[PDB]
Amino acid sequence: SNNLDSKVGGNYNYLYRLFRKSNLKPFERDISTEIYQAGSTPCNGVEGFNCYFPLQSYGFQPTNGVGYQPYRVVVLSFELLHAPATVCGPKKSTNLVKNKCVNFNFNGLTGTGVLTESNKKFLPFQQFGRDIADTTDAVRDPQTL
Amino acid sequence: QCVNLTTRTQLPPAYTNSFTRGVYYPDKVFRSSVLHSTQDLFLPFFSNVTWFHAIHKRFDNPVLPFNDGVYFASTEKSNIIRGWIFGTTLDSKTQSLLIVNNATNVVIKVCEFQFCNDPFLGVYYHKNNKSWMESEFRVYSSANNCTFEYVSQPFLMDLEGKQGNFKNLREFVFKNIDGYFKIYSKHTPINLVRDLPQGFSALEPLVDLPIGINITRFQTLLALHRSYLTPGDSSSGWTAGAAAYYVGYLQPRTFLLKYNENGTITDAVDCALDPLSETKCTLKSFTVEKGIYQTSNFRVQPTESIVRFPNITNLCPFGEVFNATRFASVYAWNRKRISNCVADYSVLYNSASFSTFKCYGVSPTKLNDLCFTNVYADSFVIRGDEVRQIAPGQTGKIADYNYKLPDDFTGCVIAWN
Amino acid sequence: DVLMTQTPLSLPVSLGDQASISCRSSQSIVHSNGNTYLEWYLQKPGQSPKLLIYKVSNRFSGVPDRFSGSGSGTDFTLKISRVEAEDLGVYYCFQGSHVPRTFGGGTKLEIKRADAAPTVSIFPPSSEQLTSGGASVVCFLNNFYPKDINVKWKIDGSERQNGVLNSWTDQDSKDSTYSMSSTLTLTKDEYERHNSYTCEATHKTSTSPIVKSFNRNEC
Amino acid sequence: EVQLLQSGAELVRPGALVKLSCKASGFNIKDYYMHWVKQRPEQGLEWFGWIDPENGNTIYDPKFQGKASITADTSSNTAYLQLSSLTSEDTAVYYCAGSGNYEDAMDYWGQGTSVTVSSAKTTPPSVYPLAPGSAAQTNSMVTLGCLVKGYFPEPVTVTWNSGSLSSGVHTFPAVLQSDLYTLSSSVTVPSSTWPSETVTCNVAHPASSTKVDKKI
Ligand SMILES: *[C@@H]1O[C@H](CO)[C@@H](O)[C@H](O)[C@H]1NC(C)=O
Repeated sequence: SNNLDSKVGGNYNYLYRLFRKSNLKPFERDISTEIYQAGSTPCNGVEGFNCYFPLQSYGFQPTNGVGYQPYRVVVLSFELLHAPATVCGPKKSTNLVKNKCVNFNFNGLTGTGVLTESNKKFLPFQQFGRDIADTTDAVRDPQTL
Repeated sequence: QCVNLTTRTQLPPAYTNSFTRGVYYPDKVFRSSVLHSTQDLFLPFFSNVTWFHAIHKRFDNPVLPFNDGVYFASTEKSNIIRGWIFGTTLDSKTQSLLIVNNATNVVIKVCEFQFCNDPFLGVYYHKNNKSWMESEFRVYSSANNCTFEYVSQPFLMDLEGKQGNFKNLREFVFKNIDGYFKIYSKHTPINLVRDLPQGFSALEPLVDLPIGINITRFQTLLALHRSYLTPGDSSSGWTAGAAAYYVGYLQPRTFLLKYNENGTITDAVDCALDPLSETKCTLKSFTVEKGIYQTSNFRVQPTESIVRFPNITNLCPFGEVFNATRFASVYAWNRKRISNCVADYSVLYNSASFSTFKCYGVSPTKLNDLCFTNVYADSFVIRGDEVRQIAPGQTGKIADYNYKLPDDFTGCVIAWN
Repeated sequence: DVLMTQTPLSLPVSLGDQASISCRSSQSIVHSNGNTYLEWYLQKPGQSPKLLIYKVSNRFSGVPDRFSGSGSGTDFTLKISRVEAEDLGVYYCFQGSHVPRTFGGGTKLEIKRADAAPTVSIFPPSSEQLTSGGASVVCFLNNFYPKDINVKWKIDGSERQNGVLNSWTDQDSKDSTYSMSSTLTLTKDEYERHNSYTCEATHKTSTSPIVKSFNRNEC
Repeated sequence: EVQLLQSGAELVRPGALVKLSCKASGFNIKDYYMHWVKQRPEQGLEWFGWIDPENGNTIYDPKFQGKASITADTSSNTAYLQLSSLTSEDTAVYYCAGSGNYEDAMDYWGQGTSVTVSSAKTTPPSVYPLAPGSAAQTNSMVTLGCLVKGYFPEPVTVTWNSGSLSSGVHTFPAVLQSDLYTLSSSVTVPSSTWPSETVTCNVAHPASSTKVDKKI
């Protein structure tokens, strides 16, 4: 994104945390501006010797090299089959089949088995069913429940 | 808004015992005629939960820590319980999750709300059409920065005051999982004089709230009563009905969920409660036969971590180097190789005996815990205006012509007056 | 939405007599606890309405003890033990509680005394008004009881109703007299086109209305 | 002693808006409800709405629903009323009540505000003397009059001899027709006063600052 993010000498809209008091946990955002204390002398919330401001600005510039130019980063996180399906890819669906062995892809569950009307009653929130072995037992039709 | 109740009186947080509550479905997955073992935030059985009640001179609306999760249970006749307020500061400083059931529908909103001394909802002057529809909104004064909103199906709430025993039982579960908030609910009639019924119940999900906010405290909302005949000062002279709500704490415990033919849970076992429950957990069965079984292994945990490193003596004279009688010129900077000794950097970096100190590629604190391969010291004296030239990728009369630091320089620069 | 009706529109009471003002409601205002929702307001001349009674059974603070209400259901009545000179005004009924509040039609009160006939005096328009292009025939009716009174305008024996204005004064403090005037708005051409003007005062005490007339050429 | 204070009068053109203030004195605005009322001569009072400064919820007469909004101020201890899309039908007198303490048994009222919605502009009054008619009409006493017509807006005060003559003086309230006001006055004197002595009527129009003296 060098053609967009880079501005003259730098872009203050993009910053980073240079220091932290410990190691970060997964998927947590730390906005605290507390001064990082490197030494034993209290920083008193101001900059000084062994006291540095964790928030820092990048050196993005239009003339920066390949390694120094800004690269917009997008990371994708998701949970598979851990909840009802709220999203799905643009894959065309077909009609349902019963009393026949077929390869089924229901709410992302890919497998082979015979589809038949179930005598078991699921709770309205329950979608995916499991057998004694925890394998695929039954599922709920997303469109026509 | 901030007007305190006239008859409100503080009471000690008395405790009680919970028999089989704290059980809920961890996930939407369905299972039947099986005994499943799962670990998640649960309220231990036979645990202690707070004793709170609402009457015309003790009104209970305390702030309770949320921690990783809490459990709710209350016995009602007119459904005095109104809702809850969830948030870290419970103020506009940060986002707060609030659930309010204002007699038409359950409303969930995530915004920056203004804190109130005694937030709640009430109604006044019903007369000959029983109504009991929300009238005043004291929950918060103002809102802004709304990132989420939800509305449930419409319904009518009956706030009629009824005699006899408590005919209603409401139990909810509130928990946070990596910022994901889950709500469980259960409703069942009861005939109760005091305390809680002896029985078992299973709570089902109510809504899904992928919000992602930190919540450390919460409040319990109550519904008061008002009338044409016996009003009071605004809003201190208002009173509420008789109710009792109890709050529990969730812990990361493992339960054995017994599923019936229809998938409903009819029994639950907590491993940490009873060693018999430990036997059941080890056997993964709800029945224990007469005999001696090995459940787990006992161990004694360290009291504290003890570190005894060898003597750090035989230090190379860094102090002499920094305090030597003379230093080499900037162009004739000496290259001193240091090895076969130990370095004590605590007295150097943390003594604050130098005007400026900076490090490139590594923090000074981390350097104290690292072992190096080769260490070099370059001593030189330059003018004040030339000190700024000592850094990677610099230029000038010193950086280019006398002493140049590479862009990948992982060392540190030390200077003083 | 609740409709409220009041009757009678007005009633006279001599000093010391009792006054009865009743209000009707289209819906029941009584509830299980047994008390009632209603407020009585009195608007004095040149002053705003003021509360008299609340709940119909309890007197408002600072109100004279003569004022008291009673009743049940949708029918109620305000009772004044002894009506004094300061009770002149309009009585109103109010529906309270939590519901679109309703007002009454109003009930006026007056002091009773001996009847009197109006004094009819009629004035031609001024010369300056005619110079300005307008004209207004003014008829004065004063010192008459009761308030019910009417005036009929006739031009050369023909009745004209357009441009007739009537104003009623408040009850006087000494003679309690009611005064009214009839202003007939006419243009210069219309006024100068006709000659005879007549003002007739229709009043209960006299079967024959009191009539006063004048001639334009004589004024 | 509590008192509710409002503006004396207001005048705006059709389609405009009016902002009215009801001041609170001697009581807490937050803890006490605030009511509003409209009065017109023909059929009396008409309810408008209520508001709670602590809460802010407002309810409106089905006739006025969607026609107005109510607001209140905490620091100023003054309740505000706003009307929009005004028309000729909105001419009336407005009142405010409050100090309920969540109880019906407690309430007051202010002097009110006269709001007129019309396209007319302030018109100075035209004062003319009213002499009697033909000499054929006689009596032991004589009656005089003073004419006021074509003036706007109200109020307009009329007296006799600068108010020094209170004997037989009758003041007639003005009447509104075609966006215009008209009032008249009369003074009763014996035959030994007029024309033996001068009689004058004084008319004052504070809005237009018009003062006229006319001798009969
Ligand atoms: C209840 O809460 C909803 C949430 O937005 C709100 O819109 C509504 O006005 C409140 N009151 C009633 C009676 O629904």
